Order: sequence, then structure tokens, then C-alpha cells
Amino acid sequence: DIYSRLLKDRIVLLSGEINDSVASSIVAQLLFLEAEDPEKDIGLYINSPGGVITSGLSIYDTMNFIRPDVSTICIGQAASMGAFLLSCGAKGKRFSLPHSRIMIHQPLGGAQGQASDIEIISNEILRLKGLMNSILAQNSGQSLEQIAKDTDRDFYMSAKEAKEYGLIDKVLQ
Amino acid sequence: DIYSRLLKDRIVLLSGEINDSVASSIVAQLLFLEAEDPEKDIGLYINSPGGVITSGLSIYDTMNFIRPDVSTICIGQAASMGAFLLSCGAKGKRFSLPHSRIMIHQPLGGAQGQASDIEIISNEILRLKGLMNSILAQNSGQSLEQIAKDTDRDFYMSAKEAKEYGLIDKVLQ
Amino acid sequence: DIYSRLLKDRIVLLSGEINDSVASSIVAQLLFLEAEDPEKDIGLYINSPGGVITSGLSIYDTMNFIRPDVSTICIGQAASMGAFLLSCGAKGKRFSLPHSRIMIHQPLGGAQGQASDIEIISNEILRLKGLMNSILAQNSGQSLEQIAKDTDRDFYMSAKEAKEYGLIDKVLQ
Amino acid sequence: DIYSRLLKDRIVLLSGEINDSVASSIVAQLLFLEAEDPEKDIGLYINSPGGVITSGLSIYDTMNFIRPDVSTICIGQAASMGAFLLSCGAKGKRFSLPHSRIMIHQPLGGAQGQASDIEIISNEILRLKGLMNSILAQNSGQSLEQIAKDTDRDFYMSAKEAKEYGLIDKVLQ
Amino acid sequence: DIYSRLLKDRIVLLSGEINDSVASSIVAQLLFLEAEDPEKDIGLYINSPGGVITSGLSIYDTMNFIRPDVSTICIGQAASMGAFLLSCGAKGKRFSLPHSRIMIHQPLGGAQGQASDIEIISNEILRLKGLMNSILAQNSGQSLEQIAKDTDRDFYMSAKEAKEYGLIDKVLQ
Amino acid sequence: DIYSRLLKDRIVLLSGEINDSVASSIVAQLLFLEAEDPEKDIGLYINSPGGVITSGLSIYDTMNFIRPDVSTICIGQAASMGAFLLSCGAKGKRFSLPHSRIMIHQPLGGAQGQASDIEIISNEILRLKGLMNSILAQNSGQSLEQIAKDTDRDFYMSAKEAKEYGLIDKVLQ
Amino acid sequence: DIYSRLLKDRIVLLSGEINDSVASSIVAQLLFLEAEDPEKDIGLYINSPGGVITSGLSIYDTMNFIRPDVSTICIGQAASMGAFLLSCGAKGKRFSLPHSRIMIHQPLGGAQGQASDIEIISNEILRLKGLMNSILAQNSGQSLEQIAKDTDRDFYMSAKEAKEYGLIDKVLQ
Amino acid sequence: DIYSRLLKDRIVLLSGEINDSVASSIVAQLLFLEAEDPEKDIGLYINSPGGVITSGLSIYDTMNFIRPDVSTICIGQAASMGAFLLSCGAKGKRFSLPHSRIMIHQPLGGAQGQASDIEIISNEILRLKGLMNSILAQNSGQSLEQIAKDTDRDFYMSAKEAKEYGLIDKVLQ
Amino acid sequence: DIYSRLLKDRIVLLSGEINDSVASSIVAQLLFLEAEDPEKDIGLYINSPGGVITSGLSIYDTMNFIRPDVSTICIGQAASMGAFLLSCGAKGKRFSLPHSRIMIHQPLGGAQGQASDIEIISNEILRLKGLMNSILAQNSGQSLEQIAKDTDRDFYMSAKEAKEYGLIDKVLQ
Amino acid sequence: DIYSRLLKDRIVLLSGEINDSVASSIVAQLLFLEAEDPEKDIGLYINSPGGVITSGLSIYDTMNFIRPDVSTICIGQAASMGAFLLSCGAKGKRFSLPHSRIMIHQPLGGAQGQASDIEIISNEILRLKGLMNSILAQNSGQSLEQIAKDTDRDFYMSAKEAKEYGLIDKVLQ
Amino acid sequence: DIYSRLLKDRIVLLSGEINDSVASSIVAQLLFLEAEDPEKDIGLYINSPGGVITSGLSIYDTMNFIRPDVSTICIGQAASMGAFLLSCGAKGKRFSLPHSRIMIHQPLGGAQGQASDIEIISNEILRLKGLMNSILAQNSGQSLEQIAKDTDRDFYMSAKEAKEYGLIDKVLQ
Repeated sequence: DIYSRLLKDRIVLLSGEINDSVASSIVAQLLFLEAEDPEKDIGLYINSPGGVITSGLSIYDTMNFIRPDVSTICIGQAASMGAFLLSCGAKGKRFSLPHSRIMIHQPLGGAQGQASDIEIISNEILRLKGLMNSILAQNSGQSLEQIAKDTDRDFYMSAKEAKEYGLIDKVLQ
Repeated sequence: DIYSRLLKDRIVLLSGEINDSVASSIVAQLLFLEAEDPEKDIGLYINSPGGVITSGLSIYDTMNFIRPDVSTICIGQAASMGAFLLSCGAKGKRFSLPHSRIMIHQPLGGAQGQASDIEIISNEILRLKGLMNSILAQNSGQSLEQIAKDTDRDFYMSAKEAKEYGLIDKVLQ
Repeated sequence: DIYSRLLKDRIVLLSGEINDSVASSIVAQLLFLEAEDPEKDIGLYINSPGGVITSGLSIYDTMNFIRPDVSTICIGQAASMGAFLLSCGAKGKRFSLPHSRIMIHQPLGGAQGQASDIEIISNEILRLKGLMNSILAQNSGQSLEQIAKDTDRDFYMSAKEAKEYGLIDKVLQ
Repeated sequence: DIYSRLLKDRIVLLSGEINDSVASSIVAQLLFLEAEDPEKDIGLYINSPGGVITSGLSIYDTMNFIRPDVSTICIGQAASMGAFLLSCGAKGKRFSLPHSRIMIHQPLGGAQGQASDIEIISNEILRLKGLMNSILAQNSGQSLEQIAKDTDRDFYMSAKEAKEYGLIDKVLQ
Repeated sequence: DIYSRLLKDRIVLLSGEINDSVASSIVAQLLFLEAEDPEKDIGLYINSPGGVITSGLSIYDTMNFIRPDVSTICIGQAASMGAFLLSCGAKGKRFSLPHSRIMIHQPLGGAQGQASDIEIISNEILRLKGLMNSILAQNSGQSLEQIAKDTDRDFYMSAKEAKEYGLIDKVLQ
Repeated sequence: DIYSRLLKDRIVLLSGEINDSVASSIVAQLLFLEAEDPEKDIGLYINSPGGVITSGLSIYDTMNFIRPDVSTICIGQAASMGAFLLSCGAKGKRFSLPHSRIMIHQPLGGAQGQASDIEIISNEILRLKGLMNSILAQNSGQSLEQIAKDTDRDFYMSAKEAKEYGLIDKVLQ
Repeated sequence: DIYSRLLKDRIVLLSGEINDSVASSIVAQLLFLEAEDPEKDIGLYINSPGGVITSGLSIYDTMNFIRPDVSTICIGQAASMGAFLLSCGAKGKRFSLPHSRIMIHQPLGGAQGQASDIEIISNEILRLKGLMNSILAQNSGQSLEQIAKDTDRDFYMSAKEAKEYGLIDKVLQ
Repeated sequence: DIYSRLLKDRIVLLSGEINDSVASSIVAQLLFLEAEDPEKDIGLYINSPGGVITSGLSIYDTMNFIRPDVSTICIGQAASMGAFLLSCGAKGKRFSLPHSRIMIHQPLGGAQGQASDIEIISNEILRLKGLMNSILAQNSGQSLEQIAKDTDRDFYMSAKEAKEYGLIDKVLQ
Repeated sequence: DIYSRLLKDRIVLLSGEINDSVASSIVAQLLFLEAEDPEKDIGLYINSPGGVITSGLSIYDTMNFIRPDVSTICIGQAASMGAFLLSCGAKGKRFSLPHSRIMIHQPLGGAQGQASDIEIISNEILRLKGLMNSILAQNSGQSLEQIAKDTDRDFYMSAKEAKEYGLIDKVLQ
Repeated sequence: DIYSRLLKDRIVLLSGEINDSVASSIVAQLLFLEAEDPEKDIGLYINSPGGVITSGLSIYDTMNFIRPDVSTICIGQAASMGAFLLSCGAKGKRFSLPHSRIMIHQPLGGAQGQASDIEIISNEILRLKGLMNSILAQNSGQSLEQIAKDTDRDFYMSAKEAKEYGLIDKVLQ
Repeated sequence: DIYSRLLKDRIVLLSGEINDSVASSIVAQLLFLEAEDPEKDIGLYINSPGGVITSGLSIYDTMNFIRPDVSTICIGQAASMGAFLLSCGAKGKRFSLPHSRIMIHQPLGGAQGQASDIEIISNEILRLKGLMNSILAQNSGQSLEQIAKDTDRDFYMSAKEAKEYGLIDKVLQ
């Protein structure tokens, strides 16, 4: 398994839509490495359009739970939770190839049922909105005010624009 | 046309699901019954599990628009919006057959999309929820807080119970 | 319309499953005949397996609501709510052709959702079970207990048998 | 209307499958004809493959319920309930065109659920079988055993054979 | 098998919807670790939106039927049965990464058929609601009433609030 | 025809979703009434959630095309294109029942294919947005830049709020 | 038929998509109106997104086949075949409401099968493409060259621009 | 795999619905263990809602066919056929976790076709309801009469209750 | 693997429709086989009805790209692109079995969209039609004209007729 | 694995449509080869109609990110992103077999939602278009304008033509 | 694998529908066995209802393309194409079990398109029809005219009858 083999070099590939099954796998790996050499570095390669908010968070929090440094690399794209996760790499170890697109937005959801329940989901997602649009600031150097304004709608950026934005550290040319 | 004939005796039947089409027909008959005689009472028999909120409000609001007195008579059942409408008939003229059932509740709906949009839909349906509980309290003599409490979940009642609650005036039994 | 010339003879056929649509057509025809002549009997021929409970009571209630006696004739079959309606015919004027089948049961239904929602629905359907079990008890002369025990499962019986049970008065053979 | 025109000559057509809808329509016509003239004969043509049991039973009963003689004419085909009805025609006036095919059998049906309900449905279908066999015996001149043994599986026969069996009186040819 | 890997370090993730298939895998793993060493701790990692009730109870009752202590870590989210199971982890050893979201509620279900069977099913869902709400009381220290009041509708809380609520001991902050 | 009779009194009903069918029906009705008597005001009752933009614009244009004043009365609701049309009637004659809700938004649409076609659609939908926003601003008295901001996301309003906003003139309380 | 009503004043409405049946109706109305009076003008209101090429040509020709001048009025929109048709109105009698949308373009289609069959179908649509461009240029004053360059991709324009462009003669405002 | 691993310890996990593929699987596992050590006990873990009847009986007979003692352990739930099989374990060796649930009932099924065939199936299922209720009576201490009564409709119960009832022996609390 | 042992002897089997993944497989097998020994001949058994053209030329070029002589052997059938490939085998080693059938034809395709895009695809398929006809005429010795006339419509051949057309060399019979 | 045996000689295959999954695999193999030897050249064979934009850009970047020279070889076809990728190979090492076909064009996409969301997408796709046009001009030596004009519509090329356009360096034959 | 274990004894199983996929495994297995030993014998056990003609011919020509004798044993059934293969077995070693059915028929197929195309398919299927009639005639020693007469419609035979008809040599009783 080419992934099994690459994982041997402490490399992890997050590819495509994020959800529990995939997010679990990432975590399973991250943990595995930490339980191999809790000292070294980890290479998280990200090419994702996003996905389940809580699924990505598990990945985010784990990237810190473990001891090893988690360096993120954007190849292809990092959209939504993919960008979020991307800006969660170890400060200084956050990169992107030259032609990757980085995009940031607000949470996406749905609610259905009695008014009471729609209010519960609405408040729950608005809550996740705030929680993430503050980490983005605390990860970019941008204020929550500016991070509130740019993510209102899809905010597309090129690698170079994301470095200058604070989502990444270096655009490996 | 059996219906067009009862219509000729000022009788209007609102049965089944409520939506724009069904409501536009009840509105028309109510405006028509008015032009035929803005003095004589209108008899509106109801057997409906509710439907679209705004469609329902189009009837309620037409009821109070035309000069005729709109008597409501619950046969079978009057649930949700149907229950709301029954309780909106001329004072002293809200009726129900003996074995009919009345059921009041909170509005239902849904939202899908960005956190921001879910929130807008969520507020709008809470605004409606408040609006109708307000009217529903004024029609039954209950306190707004009492209605908000009793409509939290589906509240069933017999013709007799509904009259004791203030939704109707008499049980033509 | 064949049903229109007959409506003149004051004949109303209840055929097939009952729902608000079908049930409104009946109620309207009864109100009509009532407006045409308040004293003359009405012949309600019933060939139905039943259906929506509130729709049924809608018809039953209208039946006792108007001034004319509503005679009921069972042709083919009167099952469930259809048998319920049969029994609600003017005392002394409940009939069935010789080979009609008559069955009595308990209400059927469905509930989906949170535990506390299923309970409200479970209770509402039990109330209707009790409510209708008693009216059957009256109509027939039988006692609550016997009625409950016999309707726990479908109780299939002949016309001659329904006569002895007290659901009809005479077998027009 | 071509059918309403023939109804004018006291001619009722019964074609295709039999269900409540169709049944309720034949009954309505039989009741209408008897209205106009309860003395004159009626021509009931039958090109049906059968259908709902209690549905045809309603027609059969309506045929003997009214005063007019209900003459039956089999054109094309009369199978299962279609045949049963054809034999319930006014004795002596049960006809058939030369190349029609009469077919008789036992009841078809289905049951699903708990064993208790399956037994109940099985006993009910069995009663119905019994009823119709003996009614077939009484109308044909056959013994409950010859009929029962002969309808265990579909029994197809021509007009001539149908007469020798005693289902029809004469073959109008 | 990246998972068969962690199963060595005594780790095990419960990810995604819970059902008899997943439940059997988790319980199979537990019985496995109880044999590899019936004293050392186990690391049941949680990221689930919930699932079937009796299924979750399979996991719970096993976490207690075995000797080793089953610690629980909430990564991503622990909603419904997931929060319920997160709280069933050996007291003192119930964790959650800083960004997880915990949510507790009441059982969900469905019932169809006779009013007798709806009631059977309604009583059982209520019983299951009674049991677990009770277990959520013993686990967190909350009273029977408090839990019931808060689980009526979806109760969303952060890791901190959940530790604060007594659902977990510590946030691996 | 209940709708016809009202049309004989200068009453047009715009209910439900808007499209070329419905749009043509109203245009057709407005032309007719203009021919009927080019002086008498026309009353356009609107209960619509919006629909095809070009369809909506053809009604608006016609409203100003014909000679007679076209008064609008919102009942139920006037959302999107409905709010637009509602505001397009003769000045001093734009009405709403007390409980009607108004909602103004930006246009919705879609495109697929090459970047050149998408770009072409985008500009076109962007051209439509500006036209209506300037006409909405031109109908209410708001500054174009004011409308642009409010309608960015769905803007719901009570009848009262809508009068103050300048969408309608009076609320028939 | 309100449409039959307006047809009484020589007013025809071409709304929605164009196909064989919408075209036969329009052409019938054109042949009928000619038989009615070969002198008086005909007003053709057009609100269409286009349709089947050959269907639109059947109308284009019939317009020019009968003696009466066929004036065209664009309400809502005149897209593609709809725009083509709009431009084919009698000289000086081509108008548009102020807010109408006008769009011209090249033919759409599909072919499947053998290489030879694709080529045949391809040559055919390039013929219709050439034919309609030529007529467009002739009706607008533009050159075949300009029309070709401009309809390469969807060319959207306002009423005031369709006049300048020469597709229409006057914007009724 | 995880399961197979537990197999060499003589644990057989009956999980999920029951059918011929799953049954032969259980059966095969039992035989093997038998062909292994025909003396050492077997721990049959049951957690299912039940399933095909002749299928379940095959796990049962086999369970008595071999010489080893097949202990049963309900985890999560043993409902219908699952509850049957649970109670069928070796005397004094039927356990269950504290929060597991047991439910016993009467067989469900169905038949389609001629009356003669529906009866054969009806009698065949009444037979199995009879067979299993007798075995269900022995295994627990109850009498056939007390089993036929309680199993009529779904009969749920706790672990303790199940013990009391006689379906299982000890409740490994 | 059976196919993997036959590969050992340098036998490559191409069966079924041809698409990118089937083609890639052959290419990978041709390439592999080239590394093992750039000298030893290869047997390419073909049993295909044809498939994607570019996929076919994929195999064709690889067949002439590698060093070793790739002999083709038609078993079952070689139709369309399958027959095309069959003739691209090294001259002298193009064999077929006594009852294989060879069918040659012109390309099949599809196109949808504007007249401009249809043309482009039309010319692209025609360019492929000529390119391939020219290669077939060259592979068989037939002239361009004669190959054209014959592939206009499907052309079926026996192994004998084939060889005598030039498509294959010898008939291994 | 025939594909893993090819990766051994340092040969990667890109067949069929391109999406995140397919791209992730290509990248992995590239990274693994740079691991197995950062000096030896890599041969990327392409038979693709293209696919997801960002997916392709992730391969292009990985290609230029690692040290090994990654030459490209077109078999069958390289169209859209496939062509784009082919031309991104190591200068001097871009190849194609004689009969494969190369086609270049502009990006394809979709947008649904509000005008604001449509616009953001249109701008983004025009953005990657300008990006890709620039990258194709640099790789082929063509001017940014010639590419823009040439890719407005599918531009099909033979291998020879492609090499002459500067897309591939050599045509193996 | 087990079908492979049997292949070690030169036993090839042909079960089910025949198609390229199926025929390819059979063809692969035949070529392999010869590579294993071109002297011994192969036993082709056939239990098939037939399939794709050219597919069958594929296995037919290989049986006789390889060196060893292909012994065909019928089990279950050899119908349509299945019987052709059975009969194509090595003269003298064709077998069958006592209760197998053998069935011979004419080819099945279809065509769609232009008359010219249907004719081409029609003649091709007639060719495959006469071709198999002649070979089936040879294999059995019957008259081309006789075989044609018996396969015009399905011709079922038992093993005894196949032996006397000439399709098999012996019947292993």
C-alpha cells in the first residue's frame, strides 16, 4: 500500500471530502506516528474541499493532542475545513505548493422540524461559526472582525495570497 | 356543483392540507360571499391538519377583512393552522361538532445553507411562532406565556376541552 | 351524473376508503339534502374498508348534526370505520344486504420522532380507541368490555351476524 | 354519452377489473334504472376478468335487492367474480355471446403480519370461498362438491359448456 | 490495518453512526483486550453522532462486564449515545480535546400498526428513555429531574461545559 | 368560476409560484380589464413567494403599460418577486393586510458550462439584480446603496415595517 | 377562455417554450385571425426563452404568409427563437416593454450515431444557423458578419439596446 | 480477524438480524468448536432483533446436536427469535448484561394466492407458533397457556424481569 | 492467477468492451512483457466488440511502441476497434480461429450543444474515421476507397473471408 | 500487481478522468519514487479526458515539487487537464505516441445560488482560466493570446501538431 | 480457492450464463492446462443455459485449438449455446449424468435502426444460425435439414435422448 509505505516516512495524505470515516483515518495515523517517534515531525498533505465540521475539528484537536510537530502542506486546494485545518499546522511549518487554491468560508448546515429545534441547530452552528472564525484570526494575525468579513462568502485565494493573509507560512516554489 | 350550491347558502368548507392554492380558493369565496351580502354571516366548516403558515394567515386576515361575520365550525378535526383558523372566527361564533378534535402547536419549517441564512430563517419562524401565539392567546383568553407552554409539543383536545380552553364558544351537539 | 340523479332520490353512496377528500364530499351532500328537505330520510349506502379516523367522525358527527334521519345500508362491506359509520345509523334504520361482510377493529396508526412525541401520539390514538369503543357499545347494546375484547383483532362477521351483534337493525334480503 | 345513451335503454356495461369504484358505479346505475321503472327488465353485459370479492358481492346483492330483473349477458369474457356475477343473473335470462369464455375459480388474496391476524384473514377468505361455491351450486344446479372440486384451480369453458354446466341459460347466437 | 495497529497500544476509536455492526466490533475488541491483559487500561476514543439505542448499551454493558478500565476520550463530537457512552467511561478517566462538542438528548423511535402496538412501542421507548436519563444522572451527578429537563430537546455543550456538567472529568486542554 | 366573478369586479389574484404560465394569465387579465374600462382601478391581490424573474417583470411592465391604476394588496405574503410586484402598483394604493409578511432579496439563478458562458450568465444575473434593486429603491424611497445592503440576504418584514420601509402605502388594519 | 377573449381583439400571446404544439396553436390563431379580417393588424405578445427551431420558423413564415401585419410585443423576455420571432414583426410595428430582456444566440442541438450521421446533422444545424443569422441581419440592419460574431455565445440586451441594435422599432414606455 | 480471535476462546457472536446465511455461519462455528473440544463449554453471545424462523431453529437444534454446553449471553438485546435462542441455552447457563432487553412474541409471516394455499401457510405458521411456545414454556417454567398469553403482542422486559420470567438464569450484574 | 500464469508464457487476453481502464491494463501488460524480454514475441488474443476509439489507439501504439512482435489471434470475435487492433498485429502473425467473426465499420459518436461545438466534435470524429480507414487500408492492402465503401455500414466476415480481405494472415484451424 | 511492477521500473500511469482520489494516488507514487531515489527519472504515461481542475493542479505542482525529472508520455489521449499536464513534463522530455490525440480548452464549471455566490464562482473560474492559459503559453512557447483564442473551444491536435504547437517535445514511433 | 483445486486435476467448470467474461476464464483455463500437459485430458463440466453466441464460439474453437482432448460432461443442463459446446466435445468422450436436460435451439438476438442496418444484423444472425446448424448436424451425425427442423423452436431432451440424438456419447448412470 503506497500510503502504508509513505506513512513510513511520517507522511499523511488528507484527500477529498472530510467526514468521520476519513477524519478517523487521519487521527488513526496521527496517533500511530506519535506512537512511533513522539519526537519527529509529521507531514500532513492537504487537498480537500471540506466537509463535516466536527470531523475536521477532531483532526484539528488531535494535531495538537499528539506531541510531534504537525506540518501542513497544501497541494491542489484547501477549501473551507481544508483551509481551516491548513491554518492549524504548526506555526512556521505551514506550506503550500505554488498553484494551490485556498478558500475560507462560514459553516454550512441544515435544520428541520419545530421552531424550537431549528433554533437549537441555528444557535449550535452559529456557535461553531464563532468558534472557528476566532481560531482563523488566532491563526492568521487577522482580527475576528476582518475574519468575519472575508468568510461571509467564499473567499478564494492563491498560495501567495494565503501566505500574505496568514493562513500559511511559506509557498514552496 | 355540490360545493357551489352550499356556497349559495353562505357555506364554505376548508378540508385537508392548507397551501397557497387551497387558501386562494377560500379567500376568493370569502370575498365573493361578501359582495353577495356584506351583512349575512358566513359559515366556515373546517376539517384540516393545517398547512402553510402564510397561506393560513391569508385566510385569517381575509376573515377579518370582509365585513361579514365569519363563523367557524370544526368537523372531523382542526389541527395546527386549522386549529388557529377555527379559533379566529367571529366572537361567540366559533363552533365544533361533539366528536371533533382540536390540536394546537408551534410552527414547523426548515432551513438549509450558510450559518447566516439558517439564522435568518430561524428568526423568521420564531417571529411567526410569536405572532400566532400572540393571536391565539387573544382569541382564547389564555396568557401568551401559557400558549407558548402548551403549544411546545402537540396538544390534543376534544370539542369539550377546546371550548373550556377558549378556542371555541359552543359545541353544537 | 349517475350520483346526481340519485342524490335527488336522497341517496348517498359512501364507497371505498375514507379520507378528508372523500369525507367532505359526504358531509357536503348531507348538508345539501338537509337544505332541500329537513324531514325526509336519507339513505346512506356504505361500501368501505374505512380509513382516516377524523374523516370518519366528520361524517358520523354530521349525520347526527342534521335533522333528517340518516339511514345506513351496507352493501359489499363495512370494515373498520366503515362498520363504525354503519352502526351510527338512525336507530331502527340500519341495514345490510344479505351477503355483505361486516368487520370491527381498533384504530390503526403511526408515530415517528422523539420519545415524548410518540407518547403524545400514542395517547391520542388510545383516546380515539376508547372513544370509538364506547360509541360502538351504545350503538350495539353490547358493553364496553365485550366491545373491547372483540375489536382487539379484526372481528369479521356476516350481515345476519351483525344484526345479532346490534350493529344493524334488519337484513334487507 | 354513448354509455349514458345505452343506460337509457336500461343497458349497463361492466367491463374490466372489478373494484369498489367500478362496483359503486354499477350499483348506482342499477339503483337509477329501478327508480325510473321498477318493473322493466335490465340488461347487464359482462366482459370482466374478476376483481375485489366484496365489490362484486355488492353488485350481486344490488341485482337481487331491486325489483327489476337483472339479465346478464357475457361478451368476450367472464372470469372469476365475473363468472360468479354472470350466474347470478335472472334465471332464464342469463345469456352469453357465442365466442365468450366463462371461467370459475376459488378466491385469491393475501395476509401479512402476526400469525393471529394471518389466521383471521385465512378464515375470512375461507368463509368467502364457502359462500360463493354454494351460491354457485345453487345457481348452476351443481353440488357443493362438484363446484368445489371444479374451482380448486381455474376452470375455463366455452359458452356452450357454460350452459351445460348451468352458469348461463342460453347462448345468444 | 492502521486500526489493528492502535489496537496494540490499547487504543480503539468508536466513529460514526452506532449500530449492531459497529457495536459488535467494539465489544469484540473489548473482550479481546480483556484477554491480552485484564488489568491494563483501554483507550475508547469517541466521535459519533449516536445510533441505535440497544446497540450503544451493548458497548456500555461491556465496558463494565470486563475488568480493565475503559477510559473515554471525546475527539470531534459525542452526541446522543456517543455522549452517553462518553460519560460511561471509568470515572476520573473521561476526557475530551478542547474543541469537541458534546450533546445529550432523549431516545428517538417509530411505531406503526394497531393502537395496542403503538402503546407497546411507546412504553418501551419511554422506558429506555427512563433508563438512560437515569444513567446520565448517576454518571454526571445531575438529578433525575435536571437531566430530563435538559435532554427534552437537543442539549449542546462544549468540552468545558460538559466537564462543568459532570459528563466528563477533564479536558486534555 | 369564483375567480371569474371576482375578475368581473376588477379583481385579479396572484397566488403561489410565478412563472410564464401564471405570468401570462395575469397579463392576459390585466389587458382584458384595461379593455373593459380603461379608467376603473384594478385590484391585484398577491400571495406569492416569487419565481421566474423575467416572468415577474412582464407583469410589472404590463401594470404600468395599461391605463388603469393597478392597486396591490398583500395577503399571506409577498416574498422576492412578489415583494417587488407589490411595491410596483399605483402610488398611494399599495396595501397589505395586518399579518402579511414581506421579504426582499437578491436574485437567485444558475449557470453551467465553460467559463465564458458562466461569466455571461453571471453578468446577466448581475444586470438583473441592479435593475430591480434600483427599481425597488425607486419604489420605496431608499437610496440604491441602502437596498443593495438590505437585500443581500433575505430581508423579512411585517406589514407595518414594510410601510415604514416604503414598499406599501397603508396597512388595511 | 380569457385568451379566447383577447383573441377577439386580434391579440395573441406566445408564452413559454416553443415546440410543435405551442406552434400549431399560434399558427392556427394567425390563420384564424386572417380569415377574420385580412386588413386589421394583429398584436403578437411574446414572452419566450425560445424553443424548437423548426417550430419557430413555422410561425415566422405564417406571420409573413397571411395578409395582416403581425406586430410583435416583447413582454418579460424574447430569448433566442423568441428574439428571432420578435425581430420578424411588421416593419415599424416591433416593440418592447421597458424592462424586457432580449437575447439572441446560435442554435443548440445534438447528434448521435455513425460518423456520417453526425456530419449530416452537423451540416444541417450549421444551415439553420446560417439561415437565421441572415434573417437577423436583414431584420436588424446589422450585417451577417456582426450577427454571427455577436450570437456566437448568448448575447443579452435590454429593450433600449434591442432598439439601438435594430431588433425592435420602439420601446413602449 | 477480531472475531475469529475470540472464536479460539469459544465465543460466538450472534449479532444483527437472523437469516440463513447468518445461521449457517453460527451453525458452522458451533460444529467446529464441537469437532474441536467436545467437552469445553461454548459462550454464545446473542444481540439481535430476531429473524427468519426455520433459520433460528437451525441454530437451536444444532446447539443441542453437539455435545458441548452452549451457554447464552444476551448483550444489548435478545428480541423475538433472539430471545428464543437465548432461553434455549444450557440449563443454569443463560446470562445477560444488566441493561440488556429481552422481548418474546408470536411469529410473523405472510401468504399470497388462492385460499387453499393461504390456509396451508396459515396452518403452518400457527404450527410454529405452537412449536416454539411449547419450547418457550419448558425453558422458562411458565405454562403454554402463560406463554401464548404473554407472547400474543410484543412483551418487553428488563434483565431482572427476564430472570424472574425464567427465560435466563443469572444476570451478570 | 490463471491470467497471470498465461502472462508468464507471454499471452495477453483482451476480451469485452474497450475503455480506458481495460486499455491501460493491456498497455501495462505489453510494457511489462517488454522488460522481461525485448525479444520474445507476444500473443494478443482478442475477443472484443470494440469500444472507445482513443482507448483502442492506446493499445495500437503501445503494440508498435515496444520492441517485441505482438501477434494477434481472433477468438470469438474482433469487431469494430477489436478488428482494428487485430489487423495491427505484426505482419505474418495475425491469426484467427476457424469460427471467429471479424466486423469492421466507421466510428460511432455523440455531440450536444451549440452549433459551433457540434461541428468541432463532428470534424474530430470524421478525422478519426479517415485516420483509421487509412490505417486499415494500409494494414490490409485494400485501397482507401474500398475500405471506405465497406465500413460505411457494419461489415461482417468469417475468418476465411477476413484473411482474404487482408485483415489477418493465417487461420489457425 | 502489474501496476506496482511498473512502478518498480519507475513508471506511473494516469488513465481516465481526474478527481481528488485519482490525483491523490498519482502524487503518492511521485512522492514514493522521490523517496526510493531522488535522481532517476520518472515516466508519467497519460491517457486522460481530464477532470477536476484543482486535482490536476495538485499533480502538476507535485511534479515540479520533487527532484526526479518527470517526463510525460501520451498514449490514447491527453485532453483538457490531460493535455495541460502532458505539457508540464520535464522540458525536453514530453512525449506522445504517433496516434494519440491532444486537445486543449478552457475550464468548465457550475454555479447555483444568489447573484453574489454566482459572481464569486465566475470570477474564480475565470481566474484559474487566466492562470492555466499563462501556464500553457509558458510550456508551449505560444503567446498568452494565441492560447486564449485557441482554447475558447475544444482544440483537437494530433501528436505531430501538438509537438509543433510546443506541447510535447517528441513523438516516439 | 476450490475451483482451482479442481483445475489441478484438469477439471474446468462452466456454470451459468455465457459471456465474454465467462468465456475468457474458460479459454484461459484451457490454454493453461495445455501449457501444463498437451497430452492428457480435460474435463469440461457444463451446467449452462447458454449465452452470447460469439462467446460460445470462443470456447468452442479453443477446445479444438489446444492439443488435449476436451471431454465435456453435462450436469444440470446444457441448453441453447450450452448444448452446442457439450456436443463439440472430443468425439467419443461426450458425457452427461442421468437427470440432466439438453436443449437445442436457433440463435436469439435483436436489431434497431435504419432498415439497411436491421437487414445487416438479420443476415449476420442467419449466418450464425446456419453455421451452428451445420456444426450441430456434424457433431450429432444428423441431417442439416433435420437439425434445422428441430431447433426452429426449443427442443428439450433428457440424457437418454441426447445419446440417441447424437449430442453425447454416453450417459454415466
